[PDB]
Amino acid sequence: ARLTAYERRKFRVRNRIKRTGRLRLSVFRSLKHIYAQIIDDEKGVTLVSASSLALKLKGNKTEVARQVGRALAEKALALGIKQVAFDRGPYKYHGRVKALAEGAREGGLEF
Amino acid sequence: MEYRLKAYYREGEKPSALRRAGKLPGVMYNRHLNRKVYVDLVEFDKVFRQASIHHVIVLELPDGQSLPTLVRQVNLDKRRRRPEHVDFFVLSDEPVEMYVPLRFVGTPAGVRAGGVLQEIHRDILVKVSPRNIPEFIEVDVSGLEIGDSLHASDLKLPPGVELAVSPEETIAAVV
Amino acid sequence: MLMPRRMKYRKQQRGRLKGATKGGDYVAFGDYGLVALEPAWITAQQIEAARVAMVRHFRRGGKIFIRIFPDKPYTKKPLEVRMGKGKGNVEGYVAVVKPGRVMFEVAGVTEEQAMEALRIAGHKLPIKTKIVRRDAYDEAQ
Amino acid sequence: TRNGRDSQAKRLGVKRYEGQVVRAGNILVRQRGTRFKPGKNVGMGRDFTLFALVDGVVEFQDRGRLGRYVHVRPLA
RNA sequence: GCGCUGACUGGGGCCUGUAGAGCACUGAUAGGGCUAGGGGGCCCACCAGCCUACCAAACCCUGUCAAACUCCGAAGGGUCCCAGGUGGAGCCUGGGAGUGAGGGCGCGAGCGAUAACGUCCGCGUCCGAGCGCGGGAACAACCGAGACCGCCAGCUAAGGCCCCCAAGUCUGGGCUAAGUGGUAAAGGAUGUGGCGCCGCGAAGACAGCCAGGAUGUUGGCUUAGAAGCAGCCAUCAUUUAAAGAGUGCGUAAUAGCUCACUGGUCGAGUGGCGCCGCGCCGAAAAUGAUCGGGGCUUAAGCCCAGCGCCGAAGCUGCGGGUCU
RNA sequence: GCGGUCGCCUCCUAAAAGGUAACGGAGGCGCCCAAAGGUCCCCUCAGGCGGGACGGAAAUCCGCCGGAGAGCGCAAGGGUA
RNA sequence: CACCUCGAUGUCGGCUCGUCGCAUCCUGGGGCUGAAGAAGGUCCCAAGGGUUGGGCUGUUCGCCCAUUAAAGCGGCACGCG
RNA sequence: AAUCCCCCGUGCCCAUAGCGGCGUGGAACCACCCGUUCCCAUUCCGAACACGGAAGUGAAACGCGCCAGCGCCGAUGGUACUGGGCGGGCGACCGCCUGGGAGAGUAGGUCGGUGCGGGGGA
RNA sequence: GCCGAGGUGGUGGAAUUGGUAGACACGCUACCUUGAGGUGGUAGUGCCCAAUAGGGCUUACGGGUUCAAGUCCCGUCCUCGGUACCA
Ligand SMILES: [Mg+2]
Ligand SMILES: [Mg+2]
Ligand SMILES: [Mg+2]
Ligand SMILES: [Mg+2]
Ligand SMILES: [Mg+2]
Ligand SMILES: [Mg+2]
Ligand SMILES: [Mg+2]
Ligand SMILES: [Mg+2]
Ligand SMILES: [Mg+2]
Ligand SMILES: [Mg+2]
Ligand SMILES: [Mg+2]
Ligand SMILES: [Mg+2]
Ligand SMILES: [Mg+2]
Ligand SMILES: [Mg+2]
Ligand SMILES: [Mg+2]
Ligand SMILES: [Mg+2]
Ligand SMILES: [Mg+2]
Ligand SMILES: [Mg+2]
Ligand SMILES: [Mg+2]
Ligand SMILES: [Mg+2]
Ligand SMILES: [Mg+2]
Ligand SMILES: [Mg+2]
Ligand SMILES: [Mg+2]
Ligand SMILES: [Mg+2]
Ligand SMILES: [Mg+2]
Ligand SMILES: [Mg+2]
Ligand SMILES: [Mg+2]
Ligand SMILES: [Mg+2]
Ligand SMILES: [Mg+2]
Ligand SMILES: [Mg+2]
Ligand SMILES: [Mg+2]
Ligand SMILES: [Mg+2]
Ligand SMILES: [Mg+2]
Ligand SMILES: [Mg+2]
Ligand SMILES: [Mg+2]
Ligand SMILES: [Mg+2]
Ligand SMILES: [Mg+2]
Ligand SMILES: [Mg+2]
Ligand SMILES: [Mg+2]
Ligand SMILES: [Mg+2]
Ligand SMILES: [Mg+2]
Ligand SMILES: [Mg+2]
Ligand SMILES: [Mg+2]
Ligand SMILES: [Mg+2]
Ligand SMILES: [Mg+2]
Ligand SMILES: [Mg+2]
Ligand SMILES: [Mg+2]
Ligand SMILES: [Mg+2]
Ligand SMILES: [Mg+2]
Ligand SMILES: [Mg+2]
Ligand SMILES: [Mg+2]
Ligand SMILES: [Mg+2]
Ligand SMILES: [Mg+2]
Ligand SMILES: [Mg+2]
Ligand SMILES: [Mg+2]
Ligand SMILES: [Mg+2]
Ligand SMILES: [Mg+2]
Ligand SMILES: [Mg+2]
Ligand SMILES: [Mg+2]
Ligand SMILES: [Mg+2]
Ligand SMILES: [Mg+2]
Ligand SMILES: [Mg+2]
Ligand SMILES: [Mg+2]
Ligand SMILES: [Mg+2]
Ligand SMILES: [Mg+2]
Ligand SMILES: [Mg+2]
Ligand SMILES: [Mg+2]
Ligand SMILES: [Mg+2]
Ligand SMILES: [Mg+2]
Ligand SMILES: [Mg+2]
Ligand SMILES: [Mg+2]
Ligand SMILES: [Mg+2]
Ligand SMILES: [Mg+2]
Ligand SMILES: [Mg+2]
Ligand SMILES: [Mg+2]
Ligand SMILES: [Mg+2]
Ligand SMILES: [Mg+2]
Ligand SMILES: [Mg+2]
Ligand SMILES: [Mg+2]
Ligand SMILES: [Mg+2]
Ligand SMILES: [Mg+2]
Ligand SMILES: [Mg+2]
Ligand SMILES: [Mg+2]
Ligand SMILES: [Mg+2]
Ligand SMILES: [Mg+2]
Ligand SMILES: [Mg+2]
Ligand SMILES: [Mg+2]
Ligand SMILES: [Mg+2]
Ligand SMILES: [Mg+2]
Ligand SMILES: [Mg+2]
Ligand SMILES: [Mg+2]
Ligand SMILES: [Mg+2]
Ligand SMILES: [Mg+2]
Ligand SMILES: [Mg+2]
Ligand SMILES: [Mg+2]
Ligand SMILES: [Mg+2]
Ligand SMILES: [Mg+2]
Ligand SMILES: [Mg+2]
Ligand SMILES: [Mg+2]
Repeated sequence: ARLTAYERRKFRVRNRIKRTGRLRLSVFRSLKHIYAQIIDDEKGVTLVSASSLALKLKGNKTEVARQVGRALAEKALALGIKQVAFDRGPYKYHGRVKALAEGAREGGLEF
Repeated sequence: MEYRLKAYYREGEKPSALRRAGKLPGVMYNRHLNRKVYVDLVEFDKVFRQASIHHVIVLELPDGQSLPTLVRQVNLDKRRRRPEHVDFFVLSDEPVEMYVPLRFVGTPAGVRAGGVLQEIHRDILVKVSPRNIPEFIEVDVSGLEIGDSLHASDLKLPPGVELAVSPEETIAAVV
Repeated sequence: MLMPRRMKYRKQQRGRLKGATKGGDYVAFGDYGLVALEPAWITAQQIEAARVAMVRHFRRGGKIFIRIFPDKPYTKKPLEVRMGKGKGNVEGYVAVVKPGRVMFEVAGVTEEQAMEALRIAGHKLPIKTKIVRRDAYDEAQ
Repeated sequence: TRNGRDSQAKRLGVKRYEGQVVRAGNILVRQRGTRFKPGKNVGMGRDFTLFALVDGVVEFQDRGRLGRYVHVRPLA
């Protein structure tokens, strides 16, 4: 069994994003935590990091997400970065993935 | 069982020329070294007829040395089916891979007078120690039976080492 | 005589014969063989006449091999006609044979016998030939 | 004869080679399938036709498993 | 008018899927192996059912083929950049055209018959328009060479240097005996000169020449008799240095002869397989024969080396013309 | 003349850019689809073996194996999970 | 095939007159024979000469009658208006 | 921040990183897991998707190692072919010079390498 | 002389798309039937040692192909449709 709905859906949505040219607001979410990474392709380089497992916070992971959401803005917007795309990878734009995006407010956005 | 050759060294000189001068181009190689040489065609032929990638050639060669080499490929030009380049493989202390003749021994093998000898492979690929090198291999069983088959693990297999893949293959049958 | 059943395309160009025997080429089934010295198209009806000549001079045992096969469609107009309007028409099949190739090749017979058969068999061919035995060199595999 | 037909040669192929200077618009490759894929600053039309999106120069990229790519690296 | 951009060349990048090869796909395909099911041949007719001397899928080995197959893939070619390249180069605008029947050759293919001074394309070339010059006996396109004019000067190219016919009857070393050269093949042959492998051979072979040939016997079978010598055969076995119930004659089945066999003599090589060079046969057409001719045989032929010379309208020297 | 052909697409011929001929080798078009169109979200085939009432080579189902040999309205090619 | 000839190279057969080739029909000379002799078969040499008259059909060709040493095959613009 | 080890992200190279066998890892990360109230869900199924949680497990997955049976990569010689230049054969085709030079196969090689960013260590 | 088809028991003739015969027919012999026959119905019947069993020979004749040939390949004779300058 080569490649999986996971790996597939992952490329599918992520490949489209990488065409538009913008900086990528990649979102990896785990069972316990949710992390966020602003990457620049063609330079193969990350610019602004913002995890929850790095901000040692907890209590309802939909609300944690938004926090690490707003956390990403602050750190980033202070580096000039304003406009970006927003990955979303394998995750449907919903719950804590949608939450973090809604948190990414106070920083460029359009999402 | 022991065959002497001779040899020389190559660097320049077009193989075309050597060829013209009765000499037969060729390379000498193994895990450690690789160098181009040339034998004498008239000489080499005499040896290889009997040698024949089955037995070991010692290869004299200035340098006074005497190198344990099997012949692992003979390129002969199709137009005259004569050889045009030999490449000699030199042995060291590490199990090699080779072809060993198959002394079809026994008899008409069961149901005698008669049956079918069914000759498949006058050789066989074996991973063996460069030290002990079987001159051939006894292939008897008894024999034998009618419509049977000596696979491969049924064969003698002297204290060389073992087979070379192909656990199950013809080698014997009567029909 | 001897044609290849089911063909993707009937009627094929003709190409040249500058080759030198793709291979081949080194005997691989019998004790003796007939090798092609010249390039030619060998006709199924030429092969069948070479085969028979041997099985015949072998009492009936015997053990040919042939090794060449007529897969090339040979065409030819209906004569008494002029160029243009379709192509040949197919009147048989040939095997392409450049020098080096081993045709036929026999086994399970004496030498003064196999060699006499191969000679006969050779007279049925439009090219010059050569009889071989098979030594180490042949064991090219 | 039942044959005799054929169609007009479609003059397909690459139109700009690597290290050639192009301009926004210049079509860079005419092809049937996606023999080449649109890289950086390279669009592709409904007939799979690759063209410069901006001015600059032409460079090719063989991403093996990922196929071959035509990029228009700017300079404008 | 612009003016170094031109063909061609060097370096560099990118594009390609042919030559070759390959069998991984599409098909074709030799042999063997192992096995779907059938041919079957059949037990039943309830499961069934055993075997494969025809298939034959796949699968595995060993082998191969393909313009419309490709896991591969040169050389080359295309294009852009940077350089060289001043050329009856390039580019731009315009005036005048003619051509739109090509042909031979080389190379690459298709058609054709691996026919045509055939036909159709491709890339080159020449003739076309160089039917001007030299060579090729003669001959548009094969070789040499691009003819502005004059010279009773020189060097050369192809090709030549016995005579027609300018320059070697030049120097070496080999080959050929056919007039080969002055040709046409499969195939064939103690032609001749070389190279090589093998068999036997001073325990003495190979030629010849001496010596002897069984014996139960007719071998039996067939069969008046086949007694080796009608035939079918069972073709014995002994003995011997050594003779096959006998290879050929003989043949009223006999007689007699003779041979494969061993001994002796003589004594030295002898028999076979390849390989190359040059020749030989294969080889019959119509008006008069011939390599262009005469003529040529350690060459006036063929191969390998050399040194010179002859040789064009090419090149040079001298003078001249015209254009730029 | 008779016959065949006449425009368009695909493949080869075509000599690895483009192009390239013959009464050269083979096929196809003269439509079609209001969803077979746009976008967003999900999903991944064909086969092969084993398993499972009526199910049989093949209807639907479960298991493993399966990089594409499936599919993409129709020819061929290129393309494509 | 379409190369000279369409500002013309008259086209079958016969007659006449030949001439040449030899892959020889007869006659001469041979080898082999499954050649007793005689008579044949088959192959080799040999082109000097010879190679009939009729019926039918425009015919060439062919069938046929009567013979013969034999009733030869071809080329010469299917020789020759 | 330096160097380094492990882990989670995300790239790039695009099989030497792959298949398969074996062995390892749960403190931390990750997964599975525990539930289906709530957002949201499955043409049926909380399998997926999704949320809220965390007792348990590294069985599955994933990560990291080892093994060359397969897969993949693969010289060096030597050829085939061929720019260009010359010869040869009635041809079908063949040979020489000078440059370029595969394919198969042989020797071998390989069960990854690395960029940026995190979390945890030394 | 030239291309294609076919030659079968005493007669007519089928299997002719690859696998074990000289079918069902008309004779002919016996049997049923009839007073006896004809017709019709059984069964023998290509050939030869065969009580049957079963050996072996048959597809115009001869020679090869294949494991197997009435069939595919040729050769001779027989026959049927064709068909042979030339302007
Ligand atoms: Mg090969
Ligand atoms: Mg055309
Ligand atoms: Mg086309
Ligand atoms: Mg490439
Ligand atoms: Mg310049
Ligand atoms: Mg140019
Ligand atoms: Mg250049
Ligand atoms: Mg390729
Ligand atoms: Mg090829
Ligand atoms: Mg294949
Ligand atoms: Mg296949
Ligand atoms: Mg097979
Ligand atoms: Mg090809
Ligand atoms: Mg193609
Ligand atoms: Mg490669
Ligand atoms: Mg170039
Ligand atoms: Mg270039
Ligand atoms: Mg310049
Ligand atoms: Mg000009
Ligand atoms: Mg102009
Ligand atoms: Mg004008
Ligand atoms: Mg015109
Ligand atoms: Mg024209
Ligand atoms: Mg033309
Ligand atoms: Mg021209
Ligand atoms: Mg031309
Ligand atoms: Mg000419
Ligand atoms: Mg040439
Ligand atoms: Mg020609
Ligand atoms: Mg022409
Ligand atoms: Mg030329
Ligand atoms: Mg003209
Ligand atoms: Mg001229
Ligand atoms: Mg000119
Ligand atoms: Mg003239
Ligand atoms: Mg002239
Ligand atoms: Mg002349
Ligand atoms: Mg001339
Ligand atoms: Mg001039
Ligand atoms: Mg001049
Ligand atoms: Mg001079
Ligand atoms: Mg000269
Ligand atoms: Mg002369
Ligand atoms: Mg003179
Ligand atoms: Mg002299
Ligand atoms: Mg001399
Ligand atoms: Mg003697
Ligand atoms: Mg006696
Ligand atoms: Mg002369
Ligand atoms: Mg002057
Ligand atoms: Mg001027
Ligand atoms: Mg018409
Ligand atoms: Mg092209
Ligand atoms: Mg399935
Ligand atoms: Mg199933
Ligand atoms: Mg099932
Ligand atoms: Mg497809
Ligand atoms: Mg399609
Ligand atoms: Mg396709
Ligand atoms: Mg496709
Ligand atoms: Mg004409
Ligand atoms: Mg013409
Ligand atoms: Mg006139
Ligand atoms: Mg006139
Ligand atoms: Mg004769
Ligand atoms: Mg006579
Ligand atoms: Mg007589
Ligand atoms: Mg006589
Ligand atoms: Mg004569
Ligand atoms: Mg009349
Ligand atoms: Mg007459
Ligand atoms: Mg008539
Ligand atoms: Mg008469
Ligand atoms: Mg006459
Ligand atoms: Mg005529
Ligand atoms: Mg006339
Ligand atoms: Mg008149
Ligand atoms: Mg007349
Ligand atoms: Mg990671
Ligand atoms: Mg790969
Ligand atoms: Mg693994
Ligand atoms: Mg464990
Ligand atoms: Mg694991
Ligand atoms: Mg624990
Ligand atoms: Mg814990
Ligand atoms: Mg585990
Ligand atoms: Mg894990
Ligand atoms: Mg390789
Ligand atoms: Mg190499
Ligand atoms: Mg290679
Ligand atoms: Mg290792
Ligand atoms: Mg860190
Ligand atoms: Mg009967
Ligand atoms: Mg009564
Ligand atoms: Mg009564
Ligand atoms: Mg009565
Ligand atoms: Mg009665
Ligand atoms: Mg018959
Ligand atoms: Mg017969």
